[PDB]
Amino acid sequence: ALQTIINARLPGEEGLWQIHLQDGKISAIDAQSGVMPITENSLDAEQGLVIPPFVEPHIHLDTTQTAGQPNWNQSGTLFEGIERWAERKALLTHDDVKQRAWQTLKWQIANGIQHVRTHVDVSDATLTALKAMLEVKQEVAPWIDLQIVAFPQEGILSYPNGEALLEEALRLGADVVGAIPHFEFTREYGVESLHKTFALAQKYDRLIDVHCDEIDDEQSRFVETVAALAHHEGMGARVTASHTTAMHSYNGAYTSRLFRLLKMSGINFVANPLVNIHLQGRFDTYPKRRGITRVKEMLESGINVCFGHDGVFDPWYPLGTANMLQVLHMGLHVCQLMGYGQINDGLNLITHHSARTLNLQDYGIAAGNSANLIILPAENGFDALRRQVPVRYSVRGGKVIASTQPAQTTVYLEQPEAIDYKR
Amino acid sequence: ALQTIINARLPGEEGLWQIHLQDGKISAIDAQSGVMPITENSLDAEQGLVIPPFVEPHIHLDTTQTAGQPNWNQSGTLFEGIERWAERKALLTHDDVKQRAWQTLKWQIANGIQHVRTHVDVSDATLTALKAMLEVKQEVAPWIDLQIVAFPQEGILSYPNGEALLEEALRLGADVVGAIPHFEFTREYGVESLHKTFALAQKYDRLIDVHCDEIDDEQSRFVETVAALAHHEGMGARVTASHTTAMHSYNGAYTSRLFRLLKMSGINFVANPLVNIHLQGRFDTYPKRRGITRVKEMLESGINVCFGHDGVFDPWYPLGTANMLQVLHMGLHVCQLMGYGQINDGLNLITHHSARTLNLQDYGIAAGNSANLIILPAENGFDALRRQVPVRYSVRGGKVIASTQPAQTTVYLEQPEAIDYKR
Ligand SMILES: O=C1NC=C(F)[C@H](O)N1
Ligand SMILES: O=C1NC=C(F)[C@H](O)N1
Ligand SMILES: [Fe+3]
Ligand SMILES: [Fe+3]
Repeated sequence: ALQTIINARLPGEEGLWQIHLQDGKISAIDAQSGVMPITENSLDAEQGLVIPPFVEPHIHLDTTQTAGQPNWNQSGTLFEGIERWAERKALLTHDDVKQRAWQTLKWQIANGIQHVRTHVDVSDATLTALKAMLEVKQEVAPWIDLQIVAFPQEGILSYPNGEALLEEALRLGADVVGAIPHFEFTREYGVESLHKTFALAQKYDRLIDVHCDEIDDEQSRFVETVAALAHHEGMGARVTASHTTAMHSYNGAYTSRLFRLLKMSGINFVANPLVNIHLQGRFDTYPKRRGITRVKEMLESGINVCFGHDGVFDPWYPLGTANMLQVLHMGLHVCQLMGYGQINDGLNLITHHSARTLNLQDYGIAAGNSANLIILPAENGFDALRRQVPVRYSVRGGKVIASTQPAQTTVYLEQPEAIDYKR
Repeated sequence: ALQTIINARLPGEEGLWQIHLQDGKISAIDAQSGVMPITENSLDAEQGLVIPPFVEPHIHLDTTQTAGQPNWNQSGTLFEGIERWAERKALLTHDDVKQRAWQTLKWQIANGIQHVRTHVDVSDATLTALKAMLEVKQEVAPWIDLQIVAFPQEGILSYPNGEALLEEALRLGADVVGAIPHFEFTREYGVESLHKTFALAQKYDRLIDVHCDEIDDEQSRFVETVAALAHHEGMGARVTASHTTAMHSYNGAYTSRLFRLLKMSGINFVANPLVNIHLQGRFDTYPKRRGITRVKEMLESGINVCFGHDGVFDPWYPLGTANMLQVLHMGLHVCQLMGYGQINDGLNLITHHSARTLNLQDYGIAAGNSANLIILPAENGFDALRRQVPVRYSVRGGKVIASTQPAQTTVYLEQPEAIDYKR
């Protein structure tokens, strides 16, 4: 088995590094003063970048691969998407869900993703998708640590037996309690639904991840209740507010007041660039707002924010290959995080910040941690992002679980020339 | 030499097709009723998509690869970009320009791009970059047909000897007359500069491509003068309005009135998604406008619109590998052209529509045309876009000028499995 990763570059560090492995864990990390020779049991990073695994903090594996079934989301809105999904949800079968979830999970393994948080719609008395996903979680465990969010897609108080079904999902083993306050019939139901969500999370000792204010409504401020309840309960690390796209439309004075609470609360934020740019701004004519939450300001304020893919060929998103560098690319452009350092540091949005969002306890290139790491054939985050590089090797427990032999491009000029798009 | 392209899918057509080649041209195109066997002199498209070459209708090869030299565009605005470029322009040398232009051109050849329109800043008494680019045009001719736009970056009337230098550039051989009305000191200089641009285009029988209303100013309406002058002169096919980002901010009533003229005029439009999403909206706080011109409405109205990359690692854009499918991906998201058919038809925005913008006379998979075509390892435009596929083969004059052996990804589950991200 592998004993060392050599010739590795690490974000924020100068030079090359060697990562020693023992019993499936990282035993030590030592700097190199030059290039080390390869040998059996040594995986050569070849002066590429070594980082802990990519993370998918927000995806819907129960809906993945169902776009157009039985109908397409014509308007490209969150609301029609939920209606189209309702039609598909009525046709779910156990094997259907497992097969589609596994198809996307394999793309994720290929893309160096070893941690995934999937929401699963539990506004369904049969809990068909949840039962299937709980089996998938066990089956995929050797390659991906899958967290399941009990997501009451049609509301907690606004759907028949919504609260009972949400609790049933937790009793069956869901890892995270979800909610969707802006979809509840009234603002009061929205606020009350959050009190119920927090009570369930404390009763069962589970994490929280709310689909929060995913709407271009400047009056949708459920995020302040999520943050205040987390602060009151002293549980910010365990709480996440997904989307918060309404924040894109808030006035600046309220946002400034709010940011103090967001920081004090310690809660996490997920932005979903590919889906947000598509679903938000649909009620504007021109000009049209971008609709992504205030990622740049969160980073400047030290508030933990990260990026998810959200949908992969489903009612809310017709594209995708479950590639986090592609998600990152979209987010950096739409959020205008286009300075060299902002782009280079972008990898944090799909690695460390996402691990914090998932409350991971064994993550990072550090002595004592499990030997879970990936190798990118690039010099730094900027280079990896610019060239949209594949994952050369994905290592888990000290063993290679995925590898990509890069494409080879040649142009035939006066003489053949290899093109790698580098400078 | 190659005699046939077999097993080809064609956009908008059912089944498979065979493209017969003779003397560097396409002699005939015949439908197949099944898969044809390979043989020597036959290039097998392997049921992939065959299309005429990708086109780059708007790039700046004189500024490519200079981002951060001598300083970075900190604000990420058009205006600071021009100031940073001015600093770099003072340091230009003949060989400097040729080397950087050739580096990006090689990436373009690798990416199946056989037609490129580069703007070159002629607000420079020495015309250093233009002289270098005229040599590059001749040198790259076997692989790319390069058009050069004499672009008066600092204005025609607002820069010393601007008009004389613009005309000098045409006398030296520039193919297209440029302008930048919104950067002129006054609205009157802007309008007058367009009369001068059209007079020069008619005097020298050249095309026109104006950097038009690239500003989030609802009062920047130079596009109506570009279209009206083209209509008056009966030369719409030879005229292009690049950017028109101000159109994103116009009221709908004026836009409706304007669209009648745009259609009647027959002029072309270029949108530059990667750069527009980055440079536009920089003066907004929140919400923030997207800033791309009205691409969706132009398509619905039958107005020719297409996409350019604009910058590749320069003062206005820190990223890029000169990849048109990546440009297309950004445009489809920001413009909300996310319906299945809209995405599938997206290839037109980087092939046929761009060829029309460049007034190309030998373009398309048709009998009698030069055998210039590329093969994408994908089933249709949607698939090519979703998976961001490379160009498997680029053929020019019936000869292969570029090829890419695709990457090979494997996941090691209970058994090794190849992953191609297809369904
Ligand atoms: O409520 C939602 N359901 C599914 C989505 F993809 C979107 O994140 N929002
Ligand atoms: O005026 C401009 N110069 C260069 C650019 F990249 C931008 O297209 N606009
Ligand atoms: Fe979601
Ligand atoms: Fe330009």
